[PDB]
Amino acid sequence: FPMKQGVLTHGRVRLLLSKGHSCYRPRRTGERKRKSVRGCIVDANLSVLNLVIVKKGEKDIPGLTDTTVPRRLGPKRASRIRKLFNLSKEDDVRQYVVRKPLNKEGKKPRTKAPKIQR
Amino acid sequence: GISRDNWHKRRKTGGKRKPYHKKRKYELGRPAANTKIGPRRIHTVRVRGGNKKYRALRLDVGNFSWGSECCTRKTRIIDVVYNASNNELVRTKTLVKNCIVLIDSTPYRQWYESHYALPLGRKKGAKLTPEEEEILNKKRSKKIQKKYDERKKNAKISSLLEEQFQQGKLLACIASRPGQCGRADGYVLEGKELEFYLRKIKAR
RNA sequence: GUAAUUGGAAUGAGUCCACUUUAAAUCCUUCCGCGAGGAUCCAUUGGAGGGCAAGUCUGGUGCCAGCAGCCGCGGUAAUUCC
RNA sequence: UACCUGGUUGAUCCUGCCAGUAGCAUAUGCUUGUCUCAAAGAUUAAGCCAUGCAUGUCUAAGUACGCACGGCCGGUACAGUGAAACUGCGAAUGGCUCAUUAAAUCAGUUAUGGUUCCUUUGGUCGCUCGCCACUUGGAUAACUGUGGUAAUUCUAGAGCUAAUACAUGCCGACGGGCGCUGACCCCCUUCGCGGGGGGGAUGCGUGCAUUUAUCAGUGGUGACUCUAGAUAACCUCGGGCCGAUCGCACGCCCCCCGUGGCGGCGACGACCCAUUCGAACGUCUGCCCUAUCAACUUUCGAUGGUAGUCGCCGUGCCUACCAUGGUGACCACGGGUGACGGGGAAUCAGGGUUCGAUUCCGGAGAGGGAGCCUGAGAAACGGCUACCACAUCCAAGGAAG
Repeated sequence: FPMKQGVLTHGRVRLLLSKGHSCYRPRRTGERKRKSVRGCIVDANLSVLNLVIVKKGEKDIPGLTDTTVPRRLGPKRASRIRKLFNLSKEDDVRQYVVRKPLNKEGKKPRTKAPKIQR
Repeated sequence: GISRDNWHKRRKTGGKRKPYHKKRKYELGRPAANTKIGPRRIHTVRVRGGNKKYRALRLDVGNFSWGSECCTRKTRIIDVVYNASNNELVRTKTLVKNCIVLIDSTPYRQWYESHYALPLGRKKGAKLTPEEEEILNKKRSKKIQKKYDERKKNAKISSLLEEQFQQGKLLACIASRPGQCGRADGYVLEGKELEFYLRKIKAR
């Protein structure tokens, strides 16, 4: 049973959960359900805890802070591509949309670009 | 889950009637709003038809009317002074429909003086020199002085009514339904209706 | 009606190809092929004293066994049982 | 077909019941070749359920950057097919059941001289004078990569990416006009007077719907506190509207001018009015047996009055304060029902008697009660939550009925 922000009581309790809290995916609209979830205080009673770096210091740990994974889907709406490339005004956004290569071995090497919104 | 239907009432002769259906959804639960005086807390409840009524937890001002001069303004609500239904709802300052409320008099004063150019709210004198001295003389023109001397037939106030213009706090009667519309509107007492509510509140 | 001999441009129940039917099928209809003399290709359920249409035929039992909605029938010749 | 026959006696005439007689509807017994229709776990158990299922959904038109397919038709936003996911709409219908319920359900009734109600259908959507508008902002799913448990349609973290999701917000119409105010009009009678009007120097308010108050009296109903009008104002931050939406054929003016302006059929929307489908709650009249059920209701709402609280609205519907009432031998009240109501069904001189769980309509309930979410519509059960009853898996920690 996963953890939950705001329970503040170590161990496992049961919560009545609607759409939008956490830890619960509702199956029809308005369906609430009572489920058991774990507190936000950590103990030695976990099977795995999830852990996120906010700052890099000393050196390169192998497999974790190296070999940069490329961001393969860039912007789609016509406002964050204007916020990314710092286009001042009317600089033909259709020219500057990120075009991804597609690399099947049985086909000729395609490239593919999204649509544009707004 | 409190119902408001008739099938749980005893019948006219005095017979118990055994219920034939469960309590439905179209006799809806009824928590009261208990509107009192403070800063603006309004809640919304969706009702049948998808509509909304604004139940008003905590109200500050009102939209009280005057009728005889046709002067309706906002005004802040001083206090709750009388209630015909329950006497317990005036020790806790609860705003219901027909409760006798207490409002101040500063928009009515700055209307009445700005329309007739007479003093109003002043009984002793020697204090109105900074702003209330100029408002009625103003160095008007001639025909303006002609059309404002002829309003000296309707500028009377009944003696019970200008008394509460002096000490600042008019007593008004709410006509809106707060907790049901979200506003606390109404009208100011005057005349035989004021004298009726004067004799009630004093004699308590 | 005994009792037949027969047979005849008689036929189905059944058996079984082909269409039709239907979403696809099966039925029903349509039509090859076979298919009737104890046509053994077999009609049953109840009754037979009265009410109430039909036996005082024969054997068996002897107030027993049983029948009979009701009256009643049976004790050694029962139109009423088996 | 308005119909009778046998049995008390030694015989008779009667009363009286028993038996016979004919339907139809349940069950069974023996029997059963053909063919058209066809009832069918209602009565007792509204007992209990293994397993499988019975509610999902894409157009030309909300959102594809899945290589999963396509001619990647050539160096560019997308020739389209498209899985998935978000979004929207349905799941409140249909189906089954007859346990409850006796005035309850139910049935009938109500010229320029001036340049409550999603939907559907029909309306209305430049009526408002107020440094992005050639398009504003943020987040998330499918996806990718790491996982946790014995387990379930369980899900966590990390990184992307969209809208008709969730918000923010303007130009235009826009030239103005009305109402209230208001530094200059003299020409009126300035005679010392009292002056009679038009103009503006100023600053507010202006539509639709909501809330409240007042005045007057477009079109209607035996009937309105109706509709429409006018004034004074309000306008809830879980904030009322006044298109930051998607296809299709493309054109017209191109004179500011080869970069701009103007246009047709739609599709989704959208406060309100009407309509449609209803729903809700009232009026009048109508029901089986029972007195070995004659007084009942009223602390605890019983009948009414006043003021309100909530409710979609009327109402003791609920509360506060009052009045002491309402009902009854014309059967109240209590109890029973092997009571779901009706359209109907068997019977048949007329008059009646009996049946109606059962395909049509209405109602009620989804093991028994109770409470809610979402939605236009549910107190929903092939939706949730809790107790009671029964029952499922387990690695014993928990999961799902």
